[PDB]
Amino acid sequence: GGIERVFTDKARYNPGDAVSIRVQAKNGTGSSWSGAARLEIFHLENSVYTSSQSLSLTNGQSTTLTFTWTAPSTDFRGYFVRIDAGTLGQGATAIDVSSDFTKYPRYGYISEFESGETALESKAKVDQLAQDYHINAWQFYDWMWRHDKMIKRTGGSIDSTWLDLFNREISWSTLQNQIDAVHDVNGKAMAYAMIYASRENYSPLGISPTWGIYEDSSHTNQFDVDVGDGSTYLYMFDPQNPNWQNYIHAEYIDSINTAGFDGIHVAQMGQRSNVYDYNGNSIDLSTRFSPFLDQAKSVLSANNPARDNLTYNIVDGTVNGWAVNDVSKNADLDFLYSEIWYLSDSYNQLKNYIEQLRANGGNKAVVLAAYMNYADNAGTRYEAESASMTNVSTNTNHAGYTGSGFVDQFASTGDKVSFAINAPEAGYYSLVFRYGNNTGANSTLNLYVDGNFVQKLYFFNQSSWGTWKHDVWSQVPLTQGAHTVELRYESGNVGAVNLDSLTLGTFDEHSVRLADAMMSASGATHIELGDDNQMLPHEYYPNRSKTMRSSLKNAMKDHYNFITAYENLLFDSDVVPNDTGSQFVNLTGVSASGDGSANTVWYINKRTSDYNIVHLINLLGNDNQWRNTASQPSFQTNLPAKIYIGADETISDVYLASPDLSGGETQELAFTSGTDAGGKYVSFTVPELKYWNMIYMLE
Ligand SMILES: OC[C@H]1O[C@H](OC[C@H]2O[C@H](OC[C@H]3O[C@H](OC[C@H]4O[C@@H](O)[C@H](O)[C@@H](O)[C@@H]4O)[C@H](O)[C@@H](O)[C@@H]3O)[C@H](O)[C@@H](O)[C@@H]2O)[C@H](O)[C@@H](O)[C@@H]1O
Ligand SMILES: [Ca+2]
Ligand code: NA
Repeated sequence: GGIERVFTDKARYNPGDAVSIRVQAKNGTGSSWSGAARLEIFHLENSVYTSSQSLSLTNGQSTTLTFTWTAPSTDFRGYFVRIDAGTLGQGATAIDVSSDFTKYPRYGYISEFESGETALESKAKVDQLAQDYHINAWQFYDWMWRHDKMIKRTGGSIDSTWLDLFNREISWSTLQNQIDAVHDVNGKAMAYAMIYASRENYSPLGISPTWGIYEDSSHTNQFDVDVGDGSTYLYMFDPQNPNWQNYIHAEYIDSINTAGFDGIHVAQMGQRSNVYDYNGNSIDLSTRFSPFLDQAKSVLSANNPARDNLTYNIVDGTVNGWAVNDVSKNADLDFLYSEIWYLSDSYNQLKNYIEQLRANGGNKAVVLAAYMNYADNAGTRYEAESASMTNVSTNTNHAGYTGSGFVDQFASTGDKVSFAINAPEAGYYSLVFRYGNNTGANSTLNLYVDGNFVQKLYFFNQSSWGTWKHDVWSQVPLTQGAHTVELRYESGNVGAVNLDSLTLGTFDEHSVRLADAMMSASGATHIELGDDNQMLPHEYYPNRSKTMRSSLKNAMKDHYNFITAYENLLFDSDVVPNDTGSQFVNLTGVSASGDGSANTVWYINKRTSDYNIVHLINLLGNDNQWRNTASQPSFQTNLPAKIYIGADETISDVYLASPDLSGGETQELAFTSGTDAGGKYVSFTVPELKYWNMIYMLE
């Protein structure tokens, strides 16, 4: 398919906006090509536009066609887009018509703001997410100077740079440029801010400890957060206290008006117990965010209804988890957001949590933060003891190492380890080192790639020498083919390490497709893409300890088209579970389950006013954790399926759309029904199941 890309200028359109569908093509079949480009746009199963254009290309040549469309007056509609060019190829994209991003958030992030970033580089990184995945809002992570003094001013004047709490340079022009670029794609820019945090030494800013929350009832220890340099701390505060609300809401408003943000992403540290105010009163923090969020929304909307967007992080998401009910039910948020840790590990546990959220929020959209392959050091491993070491030998004395051993006593000047690696395709590669360090402090080593120094690299001190870690990395660009990565213990390097391996930090395509399918099926979206086409590997968004390869980038384009086009079926306000009916799916040859059981095909049972919807999630040959890496599922071809229904439900037609299958185009299938011992049925053959099928049946 030498139809290379299909996309749109903007990332969400309004009803009646012009819409420019672009089509990048390129002939590479030896000799000229003449024919047409047949654009066809669907709403679920109904073609609603069709158009054609002449196209001829010599061998080798490229062009970009524009097709122009008018978004239909019906607000809040997702559309599939087909382009066919006969033997040249095909491609696809989706279009979302919504006056408001908060009905169908597709949430990304920006976390870098270097002053070396030209306005053009800024526009290019934003355009890529907008075009490839239809992002409609970006969370700006760690843009602020201080958590309690977000825009840094000298007098009245705004400082053109400032240093954030890990000492990064944040550039105001870069920041402003990004927000404009976001705004070009009719994007929205959400500002990160904590609900309760000041930085240290907050008194001369006129913040009062009397507004604080405390570990005890003598106001002797304020809750805090050691960021870990001995100076830099977050101190926590009472969200219901009016003076705190006043102080911090003011900086919220300052950010909207001064920086041009469209709303605020309010965060929190999560759960805390046996909590007191300054005066000594015991208080349940879990119920206290809703009042603050309510008042937040109220001043944001008075300040400016066009830029009054709001959400809150419900941290450690699970069914009836901490502050889960109070926030989701009573907090005046525009869409719900939750960071999942280790209390919803099964695909099913997580399906049930999203379900609770949708229920409690009145089917208002849910986004999850769920960092994939977090625990796992995934990607291609290059063993340190297979490699080329100057002045150091292998050992096997401390345990937990991988392959045959590791390199010891990387202690002394002129020590060296060199990895002869190969990079399948051009692009960014995460260099992830597994190490030991029990020196007593940080150890350092210098990182050379292809004879050039990249970085000094700090290895953290650990409990024992038997304690291995892989949380030291460097992202570097690479041409396809052989390359040399080496560490040198040079002059200025300190301490010592054991070295176990180099891994090319890579997200695992299989886990991720499944995790996303699961979430979208269940009714959610996943903040997972940001900056220059990075995927989110950690809670600290600037972490680049893992990269997607072309393969997963393709999968996500397919996926994000999918949850854009069929968004009315996944996320609309009347898309509810279809649970009360002993409902059952029968599959010939393969065992199924409705509770996401390892090594099965998981049917999930949802419905709307007009459609009966089954999702199938191929867990064949794979376990039931959502977060861990995975094997390629057992691909099923020509698969007989049987679906049961209520006696008052007759099926006009039956459709199956899947992102694993023709970019997610809908296909109609052959089917009749009858009746038998286990209720009234309907049946058909599933042509292919790979990762995720969305069967939707019109009634
Ligand atoms: O020390 C080495 C260490 O470096 C990196 O991790 C840095 C730390 O990341 C996080 O702390 C920074 C983070 O703290 C507050 O927000 C916390 C958290 O809030 C959640 O609501 C949100 O969803 C998260 O995205 C967010 O991180 C501040 O408000 C924020 O400004 C600040 O950025 C994390 O809490 C620490 O544990 C980390 O050390 C590397 O990524 C890490 O591997 C390494 O160990
Ligand atoms: Ca090893
Ligand atoms: Na898994």
